[PDB]
Amino acid sequence: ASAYQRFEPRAYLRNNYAPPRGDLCNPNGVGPWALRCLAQTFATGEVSGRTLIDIGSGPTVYQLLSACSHFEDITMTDFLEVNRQELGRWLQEEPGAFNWSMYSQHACLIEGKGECWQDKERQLRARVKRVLPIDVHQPQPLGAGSPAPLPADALVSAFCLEAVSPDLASFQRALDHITTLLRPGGHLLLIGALEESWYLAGEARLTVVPVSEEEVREALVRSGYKVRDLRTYIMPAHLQTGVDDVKGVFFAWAQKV
Ligand SMILES: Nc1ncnc2c1ncn2[C@@H]1O[C@H](CSCC[C@H](N)C(=O)O)[C@@H](O)[C@H]1O
Ligand SMILES: O=S(=O)(c1ccc2c(c1)CN[C@@H](CF)C2)N1CCSCC1
Repeated sequence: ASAYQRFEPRAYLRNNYAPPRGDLCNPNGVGPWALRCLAQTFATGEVSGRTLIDIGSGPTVYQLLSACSHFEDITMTDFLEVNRQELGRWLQEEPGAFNWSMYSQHACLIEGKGECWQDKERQLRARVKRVLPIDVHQPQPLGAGSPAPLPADALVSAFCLEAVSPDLASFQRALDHITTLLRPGGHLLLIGALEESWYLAGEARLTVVPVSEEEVREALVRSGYKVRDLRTYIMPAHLQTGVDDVKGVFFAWAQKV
């Protein structure tokens, strides 16, 4: 976790959300695939509620585009204040925010409700009430009296756990830790890197725990969920760029029972 002090948000984004991994024009891309998982899961209108919490938001919002139209109270979090910062920048259309419009549009495109994308970036910005600091290794990630509405009706996390835990055991605990935040019967949308062990972010060189679809599932069950849906996307050769060594990406729709 010490390494996370050299984390460069602008380089993280550059490494992962700007072409090639960021080109949403090719259907076979990982961008389209991920946004599609989210779209379809929420489209089933089974993941509803008043509040929602996004764990380890980092400096990204794509993970919330389809969600934002289902929960009025959205809470975004992250360790690094540097990330909580970059988030704010886009939340207040401040100077030099990252441009997510291409992602916004591909959410609207995929959702097919004919929504204009400026309208989606509006609904999101509006529904995100707070950007809180968080530590998944803590038995109570947020803190004691967090401004966050608990328990949340739903959880969303992307590439967090496997990137902050040094091994499967650390990973499982971290999972159980955030699971506490989820109301019983609420939903979890977990995205992540399969069999990855490192990834760059400017100066920083972060360790990752290579995990598998079975390890991730077995661990989801172990944490107390009833695995609703679990998909795997194999990273094509053209999306390997030495910013990391990821093999594929996983999507999980879990339900705390
Ligand atoms: N102890 C901890 N608890 C929670 N998040 C942590 C953490 N230590 C580091 N992080 C954050 O976990 C993130 C991993 S990168 C993932 C960013 C974003 N979720 C995306 O979808 O791309 C970083 O933003 C990092 O700051
Ligand atoms: O699969 S991605 O290319 C992606 C997105 C983010 C990350 C990785 C990969 C791998 N390293 C993670 C840190 F360990 C961060 N994709 C980028 C476009 S939006 C959906 C996610």
